[PDB]
Amino acid sequence: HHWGFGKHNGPEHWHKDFPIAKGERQSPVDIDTHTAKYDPSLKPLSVSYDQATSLRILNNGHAFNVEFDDSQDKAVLKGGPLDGTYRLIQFHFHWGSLDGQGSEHTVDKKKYAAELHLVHWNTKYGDFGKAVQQPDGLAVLGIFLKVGSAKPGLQKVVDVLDSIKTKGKSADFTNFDPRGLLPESLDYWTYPGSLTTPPLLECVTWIVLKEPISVSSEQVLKFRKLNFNGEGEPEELMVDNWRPAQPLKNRQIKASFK
Ligand SMILES: [Zn+2]
Repeated sequence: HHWGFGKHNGPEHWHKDFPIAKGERQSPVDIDTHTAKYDPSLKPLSVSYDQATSLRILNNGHAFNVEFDDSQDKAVLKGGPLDGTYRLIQFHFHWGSLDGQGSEHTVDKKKYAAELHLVHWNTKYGDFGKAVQQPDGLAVLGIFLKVGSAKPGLQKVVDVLDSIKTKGKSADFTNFDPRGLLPESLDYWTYPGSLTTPPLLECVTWIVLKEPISVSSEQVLKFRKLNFNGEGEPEELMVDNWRPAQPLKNRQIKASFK
C-alpha cells in the first residue's frame, strides 16, 4: 500500500504520509491572469538544448519519464527568474481520462488535456538529490497541451509507449530532441512552488509557458493505454495522474509579458 491516484490513495490522502502536502508553497496552482503581475525585471528564458542526450524512457508507476544525461552542461536552462545554471534531468507528462482535464496548473480555472514538465536542477548543488533539499534547487518548465493538430516532434515518444506499458519497464530512448516540444513563444508566468508528487518538496521555481502546444486526439489516446500496475497484475489504466490546484497562500505569480 502506497500513494497513487486511486480513490483510496489519491492526492486527498497524501498528507498522511507527507505532511508537507499542506505546506505554504505547494503546487500546482490556478493562474489568475488578472492578478498576475508583469515584472519588467524578468529576463527572457535561455533554453540551450542543442547538445541534449536522451538515454531512456521508463514507466515509474505514475507517469513515464524520458531521462537525459546530466553529468555535464549538455542541456541547460538559464535566465528568466533563475540565478545560475539548471541542468535537464528528465521530462514527463500528466494527463486525463478525457480531453477536458489532465493539466495540473490551470489558467483562469481552465484545464488543458495534459501538461508537460521539463525538470532541471541547480548545478551549484552538485546533484539532483542535494538540489531537492534547497529552496532554489529545481526549475520546472511547464507546457500545456491542447487537443487539435498533431505534434510531429512528439510521435517518437508516442510510438515507444507500447514497450513500457507496465510499471518498472524501461527502454533505450536515444537521440530524442526535446526542442520539438517547445511552443513558438517563450512568454511565461513564474512562482515559487513544489514538486507535485510525493515527496512534494518545496524546492521548485515554476516557469509555466503561456502558449500551449497542440497534439492530436490519437497521440493523447496512446498515453491513456499505459498501466499504473506492473506486469502480471490487474490492469488499471494510467489516466488522471494530476494533482488538483492548491492554495496560493502568501505567493505572487509574476508574468514576463503584459
Ligand atoms: Zn510533473
